[PDB]
Amino acid sequence: RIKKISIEGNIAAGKSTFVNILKQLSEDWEVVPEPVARWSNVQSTNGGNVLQMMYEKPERWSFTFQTYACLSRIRAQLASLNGKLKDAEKPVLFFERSVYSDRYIFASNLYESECMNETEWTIYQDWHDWMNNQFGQSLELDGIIYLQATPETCLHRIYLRGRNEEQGIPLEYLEKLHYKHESWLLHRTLKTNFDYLQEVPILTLDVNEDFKDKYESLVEKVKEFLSTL
Amino acid sequence: RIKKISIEGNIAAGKSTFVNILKQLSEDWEVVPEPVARWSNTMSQKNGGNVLQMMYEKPERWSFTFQTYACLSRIRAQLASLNGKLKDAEKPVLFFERSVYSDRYIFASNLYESECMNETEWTIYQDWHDWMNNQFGQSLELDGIIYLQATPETCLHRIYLRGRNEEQGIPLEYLEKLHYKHESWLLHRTLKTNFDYLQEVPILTLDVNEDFKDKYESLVEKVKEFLSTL
Ligand SMILES: Cc1ccc(NC(=O)c2ccc(CN3CCN(C)CC3)cc2)cc1Nc1nccc(-c2cccnc2)n1
Ligand SMILES: O=c1ccn([C@@H]2O[C@H](COP(=O)(O)OP(=O)(O)O)[C@@H](O)[C@H]2O)c(=O)[nH]1
Ligand SMILES: O=c1ccn([C@@H]2O[C@H](COP(=O)(O)OP(=O)(O)O)[C@@H](O)[C@H]2O)c(=O)[nH]1
Ligand SMILES: Nc1ccn([C@H]2C[C@H](O)[C@@H](COP(=O)(O)O)O2)c(=O)n1
Ligand SMILES: [Mg+2]
Repeated sequence: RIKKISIEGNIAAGKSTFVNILKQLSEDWEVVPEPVARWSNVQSTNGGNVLQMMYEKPERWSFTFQTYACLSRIRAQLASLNGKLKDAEKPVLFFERSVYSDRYIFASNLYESECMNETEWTIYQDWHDWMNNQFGQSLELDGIIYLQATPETCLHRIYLRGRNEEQGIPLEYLEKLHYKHESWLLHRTLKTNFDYLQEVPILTLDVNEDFKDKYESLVEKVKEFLSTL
Repeated sequence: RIKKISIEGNIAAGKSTFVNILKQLSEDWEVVPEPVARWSNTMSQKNGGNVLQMMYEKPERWSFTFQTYACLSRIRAQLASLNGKLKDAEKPVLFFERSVYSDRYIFASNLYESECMNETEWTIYQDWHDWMNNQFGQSLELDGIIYLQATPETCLHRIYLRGRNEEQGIPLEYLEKLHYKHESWLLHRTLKTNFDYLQEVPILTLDVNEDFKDKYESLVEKVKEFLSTL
């Protein structure tokens, strides 16, 4: 089977930018991008933007978004496992975010932020729990690449990307998710219902400096982490 | 193997009355109660109550949240029943109080048409339903459907006979809109579904208009009949 690697990080940290660098560095190295486009134009597998609806009235749409987001990821991630990489010697599938960061970082943060009531949040937890243990050892990650950046850098990279929905985001929101990231992957004190995660290796890279051209060091680091996997 | 039959019908038609009768008749006969119907009385049941109270309170906000949890519940209950006591029983039949297809094609459909679910809610629901079902519940495919036919008028009476105070509000107009949905689907079979096999699933239509609580003999004799013909 394929080594499943997850690239984690805050909003605008540099996930797609870095994951594209690695994507290009090898055949049998493939990527599973977060389906942000499906959330942008809700068309069935013209249509509304559920990423916008959530940022505009989070108290109204957080649960509906958080649900479609996770489901769209699950779908995509599975769909890739079946991809050409199946018939390819020594393969590596690089996932842009994971089912673990949807719940324990974003959805968790919204419930805490009072944008999901106890009921909304319980339903989501039971759904995520039940739904995830229906694959077994299928979507289990082999390793995690944490792309570390200040919530300050993120706010600036949000303002470079220039996606309308998120131009309203305050430092405080990024600051909240940052802390959640640090507790999950750096200090590793964020307990999850996924007991295997406890023994999963994490490579933490400080992607604060504009690595777009100065990325050789970052790539040397991934290649070493992957050998040890 | 276990034969899957679903009991379909409008509100207060007599589904829960019939699934109880059938349950008592055979050791080989097991029944799967509607999650909604239960909640119309342990976190899976605690959430149920909460969401159903909000559902009545403001259907414009909780239609998606409800039709979602109520359907995941159904899949979870039915997948659990398949691995139950019937597994090693000589000639087993599993009766389902309403199906995963009625949730979507009658109720969830009606709520999108009521404007209680917007287009974006509706797109996501249809997509969530298409996926959940094609992955997890591919076994929960039906062997047959027993339609419990009753005039919207009959149901309106049996809603009072029931007495659930929230239910006492339900207009005849609402029951008439749901009636025509059932009739188009199961009786005329003009209702188009995303599930291709439902074009050739056998349907026994029973006229539950007369009180069957005490004269259920013939009704069961026609079921016994239908079961052999699968
Ligand atoms: C369980 C429930 C409670 C209330 C409602 N609907 C309403 O209560 C309601 C109220 C007003 C309108 C019309 N009006 C349109 C315009 N907008 C702005 C307001 C509403 C429509 C529906 C649906 C449901 N949904 C539902 N879904 C599945 C099953 C059942 C159900 C209920 C009882 C017994 N058996 C099954 N019920
Ligand atoms: O070294 C870097 C990495 C990222 N970015 C910019 O930061 C924004 C967000 O990047 P990305 O989509 O990769 O972030 P993600 O949210 O996927 O982590 C984009 O405008 C990038 O060009 C940048 O200027 N320099
Ligand atoms: O032959 C019958 C069947 C049902 N009922 C009454 O109909 C009401 C609702 O029945 P049920 O719960 O079976 O309906 P469902 O909503 O499940 O279709 C209850 O008060 C029953 O006692 C009745 O009077 N006679
Ligand atoms: N469960 C999730 C997943 C993603 N997002 C948002 C954050 C971004 O605005 C976008 C995904 O792109 P990014 O790579 O910038 O995080 O969706 C969210 O709020 N909740
Ligand atoms: Mg992105």
